[PDB]
Amino acid sequence: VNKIYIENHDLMSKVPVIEASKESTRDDWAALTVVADLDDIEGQELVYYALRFRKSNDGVRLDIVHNPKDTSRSPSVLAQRLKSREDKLLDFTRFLDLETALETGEFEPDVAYDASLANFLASSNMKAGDNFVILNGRVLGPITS
Ligand SMILES: CCCCCCCCCCCCOCCOCCOCCOCCOCCCCCOCCOCCO
Repeated sequence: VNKIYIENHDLMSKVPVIEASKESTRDDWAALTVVADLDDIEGQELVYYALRFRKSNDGVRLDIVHNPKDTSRSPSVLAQRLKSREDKLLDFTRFLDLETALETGEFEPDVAYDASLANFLASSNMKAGDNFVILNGRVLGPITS
């Protein structure tokens, strides 16, 4: 059950995270990962829905894995842009706010991060560009077009 979470600590340590509230209960806890291609509106839309879900459900730990189909730009670039605005993620009220968060910010590519992402996909039998979620170890998707 756990294996997806054990084999990918390096990746999962670097992605944007909204932790479960401290004041939330153990029974309200859930672990939701959204894996989506943030180069495209459909992937962005899925993350936006997940942000809205977390805003209203504060026992949820949400983390976000940018999973582009095209890797000409390092997958770590949008990841770092979003990571740099982690404290703002629950202040978003508008889809445009997420778009804006992804649009600018100069970051060196993280070569090790990119390799950890490729490894995560391979070992999870998913493809670059696929949009999916992991809920308490259950992988659901891909969610097609
Ligand atoms: C096409 C797909 C579109 C996707 C939309 C955007 C993606 C985000 C949406 C994903 C949401 C999926 O999950 C929804 C369910 O979660 C709702 C929030 O609730 C989380 C809580 O879940 C807890 C699960 O329950 C397990 C706890 C069991 C506890 C048992 O307690 C008994 C103890 O009692 C005796 C003790 O004295």
